Amino acid sequence: GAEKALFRKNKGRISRYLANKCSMASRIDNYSEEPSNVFGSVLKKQVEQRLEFY
Amino acid sequence: ENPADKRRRLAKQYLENLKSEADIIASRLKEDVAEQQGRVFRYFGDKLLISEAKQSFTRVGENNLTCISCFQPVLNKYTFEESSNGDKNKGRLFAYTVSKDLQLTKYDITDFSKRPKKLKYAKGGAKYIPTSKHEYENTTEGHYDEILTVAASPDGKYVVTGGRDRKLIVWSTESLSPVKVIPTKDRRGEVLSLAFRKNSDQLYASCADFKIRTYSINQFSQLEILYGHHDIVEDISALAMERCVTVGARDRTAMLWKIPDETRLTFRGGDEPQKLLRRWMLFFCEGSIDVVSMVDDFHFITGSDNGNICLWSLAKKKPIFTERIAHGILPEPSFNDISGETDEELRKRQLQGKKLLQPFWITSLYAIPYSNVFISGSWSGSLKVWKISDNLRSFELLGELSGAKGVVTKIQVVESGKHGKEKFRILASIAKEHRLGRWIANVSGARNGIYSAVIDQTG
Amino acid sequence: KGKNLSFK
Amino acid sequence: YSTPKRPYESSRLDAELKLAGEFGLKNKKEIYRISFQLSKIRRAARDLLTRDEKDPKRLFEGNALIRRLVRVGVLSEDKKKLDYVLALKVEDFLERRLQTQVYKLGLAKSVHHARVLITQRHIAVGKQIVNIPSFMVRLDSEKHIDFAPTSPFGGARPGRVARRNAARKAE
Amino acid sequence: NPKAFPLADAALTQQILDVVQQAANLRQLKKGANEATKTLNRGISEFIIMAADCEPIEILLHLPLLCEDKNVPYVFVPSRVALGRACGVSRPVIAASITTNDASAIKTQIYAVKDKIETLL
Amino acid sequence: AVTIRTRKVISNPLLARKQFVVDVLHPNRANVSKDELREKLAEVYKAEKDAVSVFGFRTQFGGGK
RNA sequence: UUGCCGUUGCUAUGGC
Repeated sequence: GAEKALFRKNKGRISRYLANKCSMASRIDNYSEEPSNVFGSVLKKQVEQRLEFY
Repeated sequence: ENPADKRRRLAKQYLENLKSEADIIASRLKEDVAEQQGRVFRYFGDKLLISEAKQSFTRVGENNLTCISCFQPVLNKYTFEESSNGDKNKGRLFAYTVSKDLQLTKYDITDFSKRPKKLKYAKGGAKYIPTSKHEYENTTEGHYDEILTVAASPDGKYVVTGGRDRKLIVWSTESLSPVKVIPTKDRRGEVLSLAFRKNSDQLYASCADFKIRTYSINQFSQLEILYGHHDIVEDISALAMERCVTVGARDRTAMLWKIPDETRLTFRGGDEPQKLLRRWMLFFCEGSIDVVSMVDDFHFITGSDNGNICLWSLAKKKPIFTERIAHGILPEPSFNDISGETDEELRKRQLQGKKLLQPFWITSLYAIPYSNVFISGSWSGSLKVWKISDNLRSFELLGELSGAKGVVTKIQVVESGKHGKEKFRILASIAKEHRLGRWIANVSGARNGIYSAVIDQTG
Repeated sequence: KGKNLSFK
Repeated sequence: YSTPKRPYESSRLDAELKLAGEFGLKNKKEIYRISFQLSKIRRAARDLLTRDEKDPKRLFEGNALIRRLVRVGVLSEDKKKLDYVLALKVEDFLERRLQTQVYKLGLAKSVHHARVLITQRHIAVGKQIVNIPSFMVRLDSEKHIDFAPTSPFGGARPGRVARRNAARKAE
Repeated sequence: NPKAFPLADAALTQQILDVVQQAANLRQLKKGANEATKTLNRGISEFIIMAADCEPIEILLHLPLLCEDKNVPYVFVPSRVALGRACGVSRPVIAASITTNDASAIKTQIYAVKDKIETLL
Repeated sequence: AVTIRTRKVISNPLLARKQFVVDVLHPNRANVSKDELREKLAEVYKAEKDAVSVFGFRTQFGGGK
């Protein structure tokens, strides 16, 4: 997503951090027959805490 | 006023005290030197009252309290002088603690009815980082990396600390002023456990470079390096003799070192479930031996990462008795967190029934010298007190203390009172994370503090 | 059994 | 050692070239020595196989030989039979040398660097400094290879060149 | 049936982890799912070890699809906290990879365990 | 620091002495002069220096003992 | 009794 800046120095760090979590979210969606949104929310709140920290 | 007279005066006075307390006089005098004969002579397991123990938890600011060492003065029969360093320190009990925050703290625990009361502290930091980067130049006064262990000298004059900085700093007990710094002089020589030879100034240090280093604190000099473990030497123990024992962690081997004879005895668990299940006709294989404490000059106990508390004898290479899953099994992972699938039954399957369950590790294990009682620690939330049988062929669960919550990094026991009636105080360091690393998932309700428990004997 | 010492 | 039957076969010359190249051997005498030991071991194993199974001498000597080879490390624990002793090669012995082990453990960046380290008294097996590249490391001694306490790479003071350069720089 | 499959027994898991700790000392161990994904892509992986108690497991289930397609053995160990301790790092590790090197000092042990995983699969 | 350990102690009253094997561990030091060893053994066994005799000393290869 | 923040007392324990 670096051609359309989908995820966008401290600005870059959050972009990279969001990329890892985004990759984690896709794995849960793809290999679950009936994916739920419970893990996606906690994943997002984890990014929010990182967002506040920087 | 000849010196022979002085000993005679003290000797006569000491007998006068024993007569006042009271065959019996003859019996006690043998017990005074029973320590020299390396055999268990303190059979007070039955007399303990675990249920009535007064338990308390004292919080501490330092994060991840890593180790605790207790100093108890002992009246020396040879000279009838107390082990206390100076006149001011008569009958005073001290406890020293170290934490991953690079802080060493001393406490006073003389009053069993009262909580530990901080006296003095010294803290390190980045100020002490060595610029030279050569191992022999790692001689800075303060610590700059996690302190992992601490021990208080039997003479009460020094307390020595070491950690991942690959240094062995010895402090003055009165002021916590560093007086000497001994580099381990190895790239990976991280100190992991310290033990003094009882009633002596010799120190044995276990390093992560697979070697045990020995020191003489009075001369501030290294003596010997011992070799032979197949993995890191995580823990070490010692008693009146020079027979220190060690456990090599993943190598799954406990070694006793006869320093004079320059020989070692190798002990290996060698237990396999298929036979244990066949003999029965959940068993987990041991992964490491992490803790050790010598009950006796001819016996010691070890605690592994599969919840096994083993009793050993010098004569036999295999364990004489084993207590599998001593602390129980860990709680199952939650089914709402195991999988992201919506249907509950789908998530329950990912638990795979009971195959994912694992046992508690024996994070701490301490045995009172020359006694039939030892204490085992983990993060199950309770300290278990055990009793070794009279024949020293098996042990049973005496009782439990539920006050401690968190990872029990280290246990200690200190005693007070006359010979007949004696109160034992159990001090255990509690931390939110394991001393070596941060592997363990956070335990609900865990807190950084010094767990304390006073137990009284009656009969 | 022998005896043990360290000096200097 | 004992000289080979026809030293000048081209295939033999290329085999010696490859062995010396991979294990950094100084001359062919080392290869001949290892081949001589291997030949003795395999001849003994052959004569043991010739005898009938359950023969007391076969049982005793074969068990002793396989135990020896397992201790030295050449023979795997799951191949404890004389037939697999017949299947040994010179490479198996060459790998057990201290030079190759020092190279493999990561202490040296190349076999020749390992040899230079060994003959300069930098490598210790347990407590004892070893300066003999042809030292054969057993299983237990496989791990105990480390830099010696006296070595400047082992935690002693820097070598003569290092402290001399420091002295000139300070002046 | 379960997504985390096959799961090594107690006897095998100690053997696997013992290989893991030696690979760590010899700089032949890659730690973490992201690293293990790269090694499979480059074709330098001997076999993959995975944690069956990962929360959730699904964040490491892309490896079996990669592992099988390249015909690389894979196995699940019950504990991630224990696996992290073996790896030599101070945090739990859910997935690890053993890099390929025929000149490694621990070649025989890696091949011994690799055979067991193949039979176990 | 340097350590002296005695082993294989045999009391020989016929010659009126005690004979033993002496092991000297001397990290970071060439070796121990026989006179110094005599002084240390003498005080350890509580006898005059004149009554102590040591011989047959070989430093182990690599040093330190 | 705590580095910070609470609750509970005139002391004890919840979170980071």
